[PDB]
Amino acid sequence: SQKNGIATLLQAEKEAHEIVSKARKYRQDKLKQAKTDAAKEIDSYKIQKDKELKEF
Amino acid sequence: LTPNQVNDELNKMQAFIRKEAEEKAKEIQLKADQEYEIEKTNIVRNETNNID
Amino acid sequence: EFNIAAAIGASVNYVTGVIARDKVATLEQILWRVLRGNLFFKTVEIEQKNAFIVFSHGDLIIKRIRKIAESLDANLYDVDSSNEGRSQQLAKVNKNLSDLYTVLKTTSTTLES
Amino acid sequence: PTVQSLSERKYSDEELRQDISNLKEILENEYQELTSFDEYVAELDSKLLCWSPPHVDNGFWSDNIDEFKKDNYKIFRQLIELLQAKVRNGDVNAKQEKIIIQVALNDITHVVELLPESIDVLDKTGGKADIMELLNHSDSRVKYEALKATQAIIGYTFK
Amino acid sequence: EQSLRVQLVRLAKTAYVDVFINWFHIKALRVYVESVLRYGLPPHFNIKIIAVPPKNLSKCKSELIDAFGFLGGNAFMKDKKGKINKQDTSLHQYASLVDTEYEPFVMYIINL
Amino acid sequence: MATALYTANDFILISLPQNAQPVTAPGSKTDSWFNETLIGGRAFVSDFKIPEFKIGSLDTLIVESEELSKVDNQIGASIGKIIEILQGLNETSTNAYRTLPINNMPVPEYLENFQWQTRKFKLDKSIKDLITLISNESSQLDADVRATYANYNSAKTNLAAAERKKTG
Repeated sequence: SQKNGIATLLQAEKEAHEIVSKARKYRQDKLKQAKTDAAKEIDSYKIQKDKELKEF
Repeated sequence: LTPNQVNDELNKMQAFIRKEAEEKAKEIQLKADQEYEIEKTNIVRNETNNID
Repeated sequence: EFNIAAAIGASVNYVTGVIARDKVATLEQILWRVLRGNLFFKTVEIEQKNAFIVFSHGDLIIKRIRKIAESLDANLYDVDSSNEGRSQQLAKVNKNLSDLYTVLKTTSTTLES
Repeated sequence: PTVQSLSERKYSDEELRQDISNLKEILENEYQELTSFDEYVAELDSKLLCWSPPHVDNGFWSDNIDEFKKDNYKIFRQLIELLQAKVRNGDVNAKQEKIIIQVALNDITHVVELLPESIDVLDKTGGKADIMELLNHSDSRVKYEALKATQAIIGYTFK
Repeated sequence: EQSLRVQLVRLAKTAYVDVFINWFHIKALRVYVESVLRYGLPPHFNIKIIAVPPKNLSKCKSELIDAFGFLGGNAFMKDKKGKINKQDTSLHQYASLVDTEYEPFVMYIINL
Repeated sequence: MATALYTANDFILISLPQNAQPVTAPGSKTDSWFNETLIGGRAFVSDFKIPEFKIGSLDTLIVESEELSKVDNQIGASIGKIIEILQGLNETSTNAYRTLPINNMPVPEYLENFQWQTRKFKLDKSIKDLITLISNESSQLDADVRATYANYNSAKTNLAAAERKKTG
């Protein structure tokens, strides 16, 4: 049982490493979702300005 | 001296290792969730004055 | 060596070093459990002329245990040699040890001459 | 070097001692007045190596190590290619190549001791095995210089 | 001297009460930090303050150390009871900050 | 015996989880073992448990334990210096300020009701800000009484030379 206690803590450290990496992946996905959420938001005001310019 | 306490120390030794990673990931998601909305609001506020 | 892969890459924190007193290793093991929680693993290897100690720690607390391990008259570091570029690091240490005996024999022959 | 040993003896007729001091100062100033980069590149291109008091200094190798770096140590790779070319083919450990082999090993020992990045130039050309093969042969002074360079590389290889 | 004595007495008592409350809050925070760091799971532990009379701290420390010393481990406990507070010797200090001995469980001594 | 203080009420703080068992009396709880298993049965047990204080990772607890131990040693030295100045002032006995009531409540009843209650700290605040502000307020409160005691000692030293120079 000499290699079992180090293997359990190594597996817990690997699971904590993957759980630490998942928050960074979701943090990158939110960073892409910010500009992905704003790039469709600019076009709703640009066409609103062009609709007010085409009437003039 | 006894070998029975090794699993009792290894259980909390793994539970603290999981709790540290969960405590780091919760703060990472709590920072990115505000950073994404701050970036989107900065993008729309950057675009509106150029539109007008 | 301690089917496990935690010394070839980076998936575990290990502290290997040589010591000359097991009583200081027991006090360092009690101090590691008292000041860092249940994280060290008690391993003993017969050397000589010496005592081989092996402890485990986290991947973010290696700098904290280096002060107590260095101040405890021990060399519990991440590696005990400078040859770790190859996979594994024992092949580079055997590669340097295969030429070190020849350089020592040439230096001994030149010193005797 | 013999003028410095002959200058230790002193007797009457001290004008000959003033001529020995003027010859030692004129030889030291004339030897130090020459360029080390053009003399080392001309000596390496000429395929002939000779020892000197100022050529064996660590300051000339340390000063020429920075100016030599223009092609990733092309000068040290050319000297190691000349020593490996003369030692590999041409009756190495002989009369002609024995002076340039020991002079190239003694000159390469100061460059290997001065910079720890010269192992890539020897490993790229192939001059690393020439020091180990030349360390266990005749010319034990050149084997002591190559053992000093191999001990200098072995000191930086493992700490 | 009279005004400095009266202001030193009132400021001494008013600073002594807040110093005692801050020392009790610091000991209550350090006991929960050492109990949370030593035991791990679960996060909530049962901690209490035992009021012992004078001259009986050695029996309470020896009974609590012999009773709760096996919780931390089998090699961290010690058979040394009491302390030494002499002028020519400072050994047998019951604490986790010295190399002469350590505690086998979460326990602190408060001497007011 | 001179291994502890015998001129004031002493207290022992112990903490254990909800799965520990004593080695002096098997088959008994720690709550009944605290009062019943005590030496002589005179040990009074009081409530001292507290909730979580927003503790972070395990790496910050080792750095916070040294600052909590240093702040507890500094607050213990400042409380002993203030109590030593109050006992040295010749206004109270040797047992006063160590066993007497604080804020109209006794030490066992006030210690049993200590549920992490403060007027400048809360359960949702960090422990580092209260640990630093408690050591700063205790250090300033000890420094004010030390400066007042030094000014009273200088005033008594000047009053001794003035009274001796006045006559005698």
